[PDB]
Amino acid sequence: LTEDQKKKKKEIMEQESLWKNPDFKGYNKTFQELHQLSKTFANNQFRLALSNYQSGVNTIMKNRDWVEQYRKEEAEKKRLDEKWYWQKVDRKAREERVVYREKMKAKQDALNYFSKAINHLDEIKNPDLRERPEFKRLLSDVYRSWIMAEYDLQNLPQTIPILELYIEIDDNEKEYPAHKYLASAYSFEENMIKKTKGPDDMLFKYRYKKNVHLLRATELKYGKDSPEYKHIVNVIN
Amino acid sequence: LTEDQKKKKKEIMEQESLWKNPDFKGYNKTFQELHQLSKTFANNQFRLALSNYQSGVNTIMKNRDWVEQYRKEEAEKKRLDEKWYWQKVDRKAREERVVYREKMKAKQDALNYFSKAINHLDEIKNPDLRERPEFKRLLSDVYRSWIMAEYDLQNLPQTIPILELYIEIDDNEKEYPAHKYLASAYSFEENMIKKTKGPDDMLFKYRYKKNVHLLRATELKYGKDSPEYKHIVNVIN
Amino acid sequence: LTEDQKKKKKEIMEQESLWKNPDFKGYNKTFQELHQLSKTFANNQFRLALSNYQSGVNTIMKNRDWVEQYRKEEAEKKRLDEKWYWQKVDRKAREERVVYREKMKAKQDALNYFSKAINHLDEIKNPDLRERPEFKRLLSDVYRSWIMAEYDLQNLPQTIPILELYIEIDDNEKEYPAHKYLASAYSFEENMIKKTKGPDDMLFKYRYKKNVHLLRATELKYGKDSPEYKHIVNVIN
Amino acid sequence: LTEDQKKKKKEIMEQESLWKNPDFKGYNKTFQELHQLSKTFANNQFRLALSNYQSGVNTIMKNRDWVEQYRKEEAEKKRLDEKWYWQKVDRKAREERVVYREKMKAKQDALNYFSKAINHLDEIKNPDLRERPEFKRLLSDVYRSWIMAEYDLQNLPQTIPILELYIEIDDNEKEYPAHKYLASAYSFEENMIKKTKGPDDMLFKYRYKKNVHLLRATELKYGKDSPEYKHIVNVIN
Repeated sequence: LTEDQKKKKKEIMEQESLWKNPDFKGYNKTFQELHQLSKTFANNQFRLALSNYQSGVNTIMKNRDWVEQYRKEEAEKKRLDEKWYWQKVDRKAREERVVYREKMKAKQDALNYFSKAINHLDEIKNPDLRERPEFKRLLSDVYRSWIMAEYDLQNLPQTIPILELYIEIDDNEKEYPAHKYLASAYSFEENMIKKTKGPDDMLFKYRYKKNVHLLRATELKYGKDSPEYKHIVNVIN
Repeated sequence: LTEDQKKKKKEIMEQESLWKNPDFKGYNKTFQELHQLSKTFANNQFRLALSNYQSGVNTIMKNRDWVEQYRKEEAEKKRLDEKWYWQKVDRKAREERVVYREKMKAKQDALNYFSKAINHLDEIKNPDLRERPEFKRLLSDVYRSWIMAEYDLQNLPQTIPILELYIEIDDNEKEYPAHKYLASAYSFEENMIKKTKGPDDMLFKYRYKKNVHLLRATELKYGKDSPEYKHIVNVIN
Repeated sequence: LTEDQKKKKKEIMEQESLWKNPDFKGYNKTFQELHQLSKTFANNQFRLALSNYQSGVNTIMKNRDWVEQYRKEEAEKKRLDEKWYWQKVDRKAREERVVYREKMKAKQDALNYFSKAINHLDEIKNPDLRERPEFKRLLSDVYRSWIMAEYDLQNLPQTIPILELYIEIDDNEKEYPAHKYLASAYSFEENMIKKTKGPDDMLFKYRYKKNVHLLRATELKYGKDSPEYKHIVNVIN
Repeated sequence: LTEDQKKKKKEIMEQESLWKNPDFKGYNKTFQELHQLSKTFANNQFRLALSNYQSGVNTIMKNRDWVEQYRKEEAEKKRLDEKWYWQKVDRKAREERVVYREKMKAKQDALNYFSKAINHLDEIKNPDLRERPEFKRLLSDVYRSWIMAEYDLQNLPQTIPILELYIEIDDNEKEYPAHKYLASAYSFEENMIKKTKGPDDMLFKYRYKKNVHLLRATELKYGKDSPEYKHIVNVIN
């Protein structure tokens, strides 16, 4: 239990908290912090980027309520034409499709707002302003919400370019969850190549990039030359 | 409200009760009645057929308990690796497959016992004994449980020969549910032909047989020259 | 279907929407509107009252998430010591008490913030500022959230002074839900007097005030000299 | 792991299986065994006692289906008048009371049949016939179902005379669950005395009898001079 290992355990928990599924307490904390950063930044394009990012998260939060209400309404129905096991299976499959289609619509609306937030941050041309902690914090939040919205619906290939942009920001590369999700997203791509009998150069590329992020995630949370890091190094070597 | 129409409404309800999903009260009533009929019949092959039929229904009843217990056990688990919507969908799909596989195993065991019940009734060669009400009652119960087990798992083509044997017994042809299930089973076959671009002679045969049973089911529960019977006749004509 | 009757049906729906249980879409709409009114008002005490009101609603919204998460955690447990019906009853009664105690704690925190919002509005002494639409809108929202928090936990007597202050604001007296909840709250008090064999002057007072608000709620949504209004007048007369 | 300790672990599991909540597989096994014992016994009073015992268990089994169907029907209703937390609490409390009242009715009908089973066994006067394994097996099954029906509804004092009659039969005194339930039932009585400030002679009697059965249950499943038996002896000493 070194000063650095205690700092590690606390930091991994703080990083896991950062990547937590959105809820009310987290929404309130995020937007209270972002609105103060907007006041300190006093930049019109940042204000417009924040407004779009907030609308995008609001789309997600509204959809979370829609799904609970829809499931409640479906549970409260009497099913007179459900004598057979296959009928109840079919009905649950139709309900799951309605939920999936509404979540896809909410994700599309949310990504349109995130894309607009990015368009406003692209308008901040001054390199000194782009290096500001306020700028990097909002950019990280937009990308993280974007990655999570795609990941939730199993759009793992779509998360890869966003996660790669995210890890380039400040010290985001030291984030164990960013590496864990990147590793899984590359794994999905490797598996898609193996399943579709795709080209070997792509298989090896995806396998390599999965291993890079799997090794980095292990190193970050367990440390270099620990039983977890040494083990992953041995299988790859 | 004629003497015959009052007799019709009461009879359709009694027929719907006959085709009800198996529960404890129905099981107890069925086997108490069958065991008394076995005593009156005093025939060793009937006794052995009844024992196999009972074992087959017992398989079904035991499986009903297994499914409720399995669903209860699955609901009582903490899911630490279920952050994403697609993960919960996948997990529910795995649970539904375990349920489907166990129901298929119970159906196979139940049909093996029903087949053995039929083998023992086939050993009763004396034509006077085969015409006995006890014989026809057990034969109807075996076929009805067999049809229902297949129908529950969406094995509608498999129900067709069994339903056709069932309706030949005594006055079973006057049963609205037997015609309703036959009509749906022929409809499934017609739809399979249309979906697989099968031969026209089969399409027309299945369409015709669906219409025969749809018309008969309507005639039986609503009566000839009623607004329901006249309507179905017009669409077919 | 007169111009006024069409205006009535639309208005009752808008009033029912105003008194709807809090959800994310409603929270977002309320605080986006209140924050713009704060900008137009440009008053420091209004800003502080709005901040306290928002913290109070946030307490309620956070508690809604806490309850769903608690119920989920309780459902996901295996109960090895629950062989008997009375054990499952007792366990559900303990879960309901934990929920009730947490909701009472959240209500107490929310009412402390609403009380602080009212303290800041009490600091706005200028009679011209107290007559502003921004002032009356925030005051109505604070009282309505306060009434609803108390009503949710069955604190109906506590809602009476708040509902009476609420109906005095602008045209809030024309609100069918305000009269409906007042009528029920007075009914609870009348029933408490009858149950505790309380004094007749209190029984008659509560009965009268229940009737006043029951009659007003009927008049507002069905109109004067309609089959609903005429009926209530006849029973009271 | 001695020959006796392996015999102990297997036997405690067989005893726990004997006291398991009734389900279809257990019902089928019990009545198939009892009907064969009836054939070997060839006694008319035993046949009538078995018929009453079966009707009593059937009452219980039918009620298990009734409760699941009632809960299903209640879950499938839309509740338009359930805006408030207290309304949903009240509604669930009304549902629990309907379930409790139906279970009490089924228990009363089941105990009337068990009492009739006992009346028929009381008619078997020949001491040689009363010592028969068939007689003792049916008597144990009647008492065990009777105890369990009472225990399920928290009628623990009512179970005490039945458990005391049960443990007198053959080697039923070697049954760990019989002692465990007796200990809990005496504990309930001790707690009722402490709660109602009842007489000390009753408190000490119930405390003593609770300890007798708690010590015996420990001795039976863990063995004499084991860490579990030695411990319970020390607290009592």
